[PDB]
Amino acid sequence: FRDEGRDVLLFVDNIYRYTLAGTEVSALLGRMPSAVGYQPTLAEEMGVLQERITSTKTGSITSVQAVYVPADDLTDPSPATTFAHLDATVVLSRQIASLGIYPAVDPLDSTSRQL
Amino acid sequence: TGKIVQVIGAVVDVEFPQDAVPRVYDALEVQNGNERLVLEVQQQLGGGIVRTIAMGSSDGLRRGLDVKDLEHPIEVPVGKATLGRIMNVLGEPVDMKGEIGEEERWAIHRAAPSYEELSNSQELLETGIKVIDLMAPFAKGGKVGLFGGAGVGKTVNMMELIRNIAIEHSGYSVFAGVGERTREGNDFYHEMTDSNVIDKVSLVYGQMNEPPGNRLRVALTGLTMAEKFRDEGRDVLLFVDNIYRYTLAGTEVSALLGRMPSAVGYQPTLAEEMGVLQERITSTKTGSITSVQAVYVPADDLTDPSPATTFAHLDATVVLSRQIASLGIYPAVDPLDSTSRQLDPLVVGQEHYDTARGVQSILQRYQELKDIIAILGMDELSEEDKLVVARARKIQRFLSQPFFVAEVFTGSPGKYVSLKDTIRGFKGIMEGEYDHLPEQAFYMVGSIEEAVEKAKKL
Amino acid sequence: MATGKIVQVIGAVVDVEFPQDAVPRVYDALEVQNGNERLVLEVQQQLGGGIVRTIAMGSSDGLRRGLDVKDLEHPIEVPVGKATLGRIMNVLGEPVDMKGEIGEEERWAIHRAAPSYEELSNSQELLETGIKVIDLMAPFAKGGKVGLFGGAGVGKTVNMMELIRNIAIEHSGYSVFAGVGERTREGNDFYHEMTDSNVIDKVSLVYGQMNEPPGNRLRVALTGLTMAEKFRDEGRDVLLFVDNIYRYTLAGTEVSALLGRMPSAVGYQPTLAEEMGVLQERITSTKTGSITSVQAVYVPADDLTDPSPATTFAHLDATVVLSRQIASLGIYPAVDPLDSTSRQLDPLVVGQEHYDTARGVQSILQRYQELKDIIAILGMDELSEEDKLVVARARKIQRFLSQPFFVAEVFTGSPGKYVSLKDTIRGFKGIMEGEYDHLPEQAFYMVGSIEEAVEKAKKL
Amino acid sequence: QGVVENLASEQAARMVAMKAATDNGGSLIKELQLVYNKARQASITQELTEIVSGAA
Amino acid sequence: VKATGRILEVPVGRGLLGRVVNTLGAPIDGKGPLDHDGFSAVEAIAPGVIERQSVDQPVQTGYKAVDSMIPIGRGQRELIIGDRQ
Amino acid sequence: IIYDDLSKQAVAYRQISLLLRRPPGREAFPGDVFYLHSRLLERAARVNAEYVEAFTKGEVKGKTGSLTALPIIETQAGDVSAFVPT
Amino acid sequence: IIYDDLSKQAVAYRQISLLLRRPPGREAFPGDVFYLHSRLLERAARVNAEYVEAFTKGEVKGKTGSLTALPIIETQAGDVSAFVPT
Ligand SMILES: Nc1ncnc2c1ncn2[C@@H]1O[C@H](COP(=O)(O)OP(=O)(O)OP(=O)(O)O)[C@@H](O)[C@H]1O
Ligand SMILES: Nc1ncnc2c1ncn2[C@@H]1O[C@H](COP(=O)(O)OP(=O)(O)O)[C@@H](O)[C@H]1O
Ligand SMILES: [Mg+2]
Repeated sequence: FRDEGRDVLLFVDNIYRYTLAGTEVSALLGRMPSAVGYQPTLAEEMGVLQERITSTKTGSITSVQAVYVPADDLTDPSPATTFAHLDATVVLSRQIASLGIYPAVDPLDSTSRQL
Repeated sequence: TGKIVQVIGAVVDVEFPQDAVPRVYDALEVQNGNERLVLEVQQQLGGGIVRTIAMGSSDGLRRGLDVKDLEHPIEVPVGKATLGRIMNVLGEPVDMKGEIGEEERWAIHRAAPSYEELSNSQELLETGIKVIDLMAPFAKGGKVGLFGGAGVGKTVNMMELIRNIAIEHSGYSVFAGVGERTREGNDFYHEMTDSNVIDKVSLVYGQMNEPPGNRLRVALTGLTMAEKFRDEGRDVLLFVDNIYRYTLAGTEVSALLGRMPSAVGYQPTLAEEMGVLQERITSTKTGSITSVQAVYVPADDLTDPSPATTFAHLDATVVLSRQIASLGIYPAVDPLDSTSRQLDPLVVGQEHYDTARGVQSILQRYQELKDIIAILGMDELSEEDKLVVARARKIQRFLSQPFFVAEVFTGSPGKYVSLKDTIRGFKGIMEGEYDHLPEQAFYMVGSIEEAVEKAKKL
Repeated sequence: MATGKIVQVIGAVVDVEFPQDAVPRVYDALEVQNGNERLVLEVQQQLGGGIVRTIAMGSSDGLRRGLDVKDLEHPIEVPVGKATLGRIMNVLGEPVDMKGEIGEEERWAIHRAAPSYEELSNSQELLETGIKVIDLMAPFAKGGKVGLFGGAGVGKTVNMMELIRNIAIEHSGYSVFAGVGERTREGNDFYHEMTDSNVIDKVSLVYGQMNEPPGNRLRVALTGLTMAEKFRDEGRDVLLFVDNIYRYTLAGTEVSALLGRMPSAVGYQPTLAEEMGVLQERITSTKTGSITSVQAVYVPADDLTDPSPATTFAHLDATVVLSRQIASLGIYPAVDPLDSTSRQLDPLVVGQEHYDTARGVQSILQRYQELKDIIAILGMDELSEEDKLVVARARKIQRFLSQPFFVAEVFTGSPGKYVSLKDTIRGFKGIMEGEYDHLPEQAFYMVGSIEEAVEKAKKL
Repeated sequence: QGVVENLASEQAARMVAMKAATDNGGSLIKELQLVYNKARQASITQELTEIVSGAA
Repeated sequence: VKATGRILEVPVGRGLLGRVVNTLGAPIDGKGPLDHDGFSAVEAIAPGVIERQSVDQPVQTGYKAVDSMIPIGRGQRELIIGDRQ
Repeated sequence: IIYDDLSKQAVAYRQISLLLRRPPGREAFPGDVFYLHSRLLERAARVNAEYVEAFTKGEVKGKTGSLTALPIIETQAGDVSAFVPT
Repeated sequence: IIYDDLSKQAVAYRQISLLLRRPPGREAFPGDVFYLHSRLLERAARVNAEYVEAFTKGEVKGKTGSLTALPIIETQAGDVSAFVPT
């Protein structure tokens, strides 16, 4: 659709389980495990996929992605690496959800480079 | 017929002809110099080679030694003959008396009883210990576990339970020393034989000086003897000095058997090994085995896989703790982790149930108040909170009790407390009848009356 | 004639193959003609079949898989003796300075066994530094290890230079500095500062830069150690300075990881304790000569239970702590007397008088540290006359701890002094027992001995 | 005069209580840090063991 | 060892209601053999997206906290999680 | 349907995997633990009447079949961060 | 008998066990560290006169031999709950 010249809306339900589907089969492929049991190729596997989602001069793709946060810890390598790929990051927090405020966006953590 | 090809610590590789390989749990015998050693098969490798565990010292074994294949598993004497004597893992006599005159020998690798063969009984059993039969009472025929770290009183508590639950039990009993101090076994033997109750207690000792093969299978042989006594229609009491050492022997052996390690350092078969050991120890419809087991937790870590996979196998778990012990409150039973399957109002009564739940509620609230007190002190609390602090401290002091078997370490005379007395005392404290007494009055006393008398002399 | 062939190159690890008669011993050294340069390999393991696994003591780039390797029969041998004084050298004993060839008469191997039980000194002795704070609060044992736990901004380099001068002049000994894996800029600056300070004449320097492969940084400490051992055999009492022992430990970890051995504890090498002991057990007093050592210590993540701090502390005999707070007051050397300790400070080791003097000083300063909080919160009107007297004597003691260094001549103009052990003990005994209560506190600042404090007070 | 004296007493009592709270807070810091250090060390050991064992 | 080319199948039917059975379909309650409506495969795949239907009917736990705050519907998947005992 | 302990199923599968010398992952559990639990749990569903009518070869019409699942998990000292509970 | 530091014997044995590629457990110590210390310490005991008489072949009669043993353990920051101390 982008190469036809149209403006496209792309919704991806979980980038996390793309990385996780990589992790399940990585060891069976003969690879040595990485820091937190991930595959050694996590960064490259993320990059090859996520650098295709761009707005070129012929057409534009606008994308919204849902990102799972294991154990509600933003320190994990998967959310950590996907933070570095996004224009705007709305950080939801389980603390604010448990307190009953909806949406559970953390106003201190959420930012955008268009601001 | 066969020959040894490898000797790696406790495990030995043996080669047999392609058509004469022993079965998975058969026993072999080898001549180590002038002495004979028994090996137990564990795995059949390819080409007629089998991995074995040495039931004795492995030093001095040259490769290229010939072995004899016995055509049966390890078999031990059982019954009336093994009733006043100390025995080894292989069923040999350990006391310097003569041979055991048995009519029958059973293989130690047997199958757990079937589902339709089981029996579940709600008939409650009483101990002289206050906290145990208040918080986590256990009935006849159910497994009791004593958790805790190092030097928190598991052995002393078990000795007290032996002394007290032998009062209302008439039949035979089996004691299994599994990887513990030789001195404790010696002292227990002399204590039993000086009270003339040695004619009913049967002893098996493989202690912490023994090689891994002996420690691993000693638990199984003790349980097997208990099976023989059970199936005569009797009710048996089975005491295990330490059930952690069984899994630890498995841990020491499993690496040399070629098994890739699981979480921490444990063998992949930890759950299955514990399940095989602890599921053939039950009360069937033709017998009953009441059992008390001590579970040593490593590094005071209750989240370790070895204790964590034992909590699901027990009817009454009692968790001793080091912090409670450091305060001098013996027995150091933690009442916020110890529970039982029999703590229900339909089986134990409503007054007992309510008293236990009230104790737990008060102590939980006290735990919550501790972190406020730590920073701010006691002054900033609400008056109700101060009341519950006072009553919780008094309850903690009242949980202690001077045992008869602990009279050496302390000097205080021992005490036996009935269930009615202890529920009356805790009910009285909970509703504030004894708010006028000092805390130290409740320390190391028996019934509440004794605490009042102590308060008179302060 | 070269008798070996390279068979593998993986990173900094080189495997070479020899005939079965000529297989090198474990720590032998081999040399290869890589490009136009000569590359030194240190053997680490004898695998089967005549293959030996080695670590390259230099850049591994450009090595082919068929190059001929020459087998030297000795381990790494470095020049030793008086010719090394004033020179900077690498791990292999070659000048990283540009002054020229080292005219040595003797070359020693860096690997050797520690002195035997029958070689140790028949008694235990104290070593004067001439610095009042150290000689009083944390005296060095002759042949003992000392840990410098200070940071930066405080005068670590100044203290090191002062000790080099004093060991050369007041005693008759030399010094060796081992730059174990540290920055090139700061090594250059240290060299020029010692040239300006006129102490370069009396120390020898071995640097292993951070940008060198892990084997170089691991072995540079042993190079400096063997030079110090030669000076010991001359009958001298030597000072060995280690720029950072933590870097030695960490380079050991890196080498172990490169060799592929399983890691222990918090990720350290399986042989951590042994390597530390091999380094430390050689720093002892012999029936003739001695090697005293000052070692800079960094604790990872401020964790005093971390295996590298825990292992290191088992070998330290004394601890010297440098404080920014003490430096801000202008007191130099900026040694905090409350955190610095030595296990020589016992009455039957140092003498009853010296011990009780040290106890008195430490307790008085502690009491002043508490009264300072009280005075800040309430005020000096609350104090009693006894309390006030304690405060005044504590101020005098704090100032009497300061001392002018010879290097401090250029920074202050003060000529610099050397205080004997009995002199400092007498001065602090006098201040504790009430004598000189009539002097002003500024009489004791940078004044050297107490007999010169009274002269300053005479002029003041 | 009674009221003024009681306010002086109040300030004295508050300063004593605050000093006690400060010392107790330092006490908790010096122990939570030990728990933290042991936790960090154990976590690093576990993860490294997983990596090395998973190399197989 | 012979290789019977069939995947693991288990007895299934209405006659299993009230029976205690092991993983392979063998009764262990001791109340006689089963009365099964044929066999079925243990390892099968789930219905697809087009074959689903939404959840709008309740199932009562009988408790108050659960049925009020955290309701369960017919077709739902609820995780009951906590410590031991 | 009640799965009284999914964690014990996971442990049994871990034992099978390690005895088979398959490569281990986080907390020694193999990576296909998620595949195990996912392909198990997604079998619990509600199916539309067209599916029921097609399966029963026309015998049952106008009814939606449904299966509700209640898996149970044991946490060790409340550590939600563990692999299997996550 | 006095053992100056059993914890550093444990360190030496850990080094030996890791150089032989034996998989370690808690705090990277080998699985048999407990056995090392158990068989070392259980050799200290008090023996009855019958054992001495059997051992000395009757040359020593009516006396009990004994071997008291006080080992030393170092613990970091003064906690007893560590693996080797426990
Ligand atoms: N009332 C008491 N109950 C239990 N132990 C007590 C009591 N009073 C004092 N102690 C002391 O507590 C010690 C711990 O006892 P015990 O050996 O049974 O503990 P444990 O948890 O079984 O330890 P281990 O597993 O190391 O043998 C006793 O040896 C004794 O010195
Ligand atoms: N005895 C002294 N007399 C005068 N100034 C001093 C003295 N000791 C330290 N200083 C001052 O403080 C600094 C100490 O830090 P320095 O040794 O330069 O740190 P580094 O060695 O890390 O560069 C000196 O450069 C000097 O400015
Ligand atoms: Mg005990």
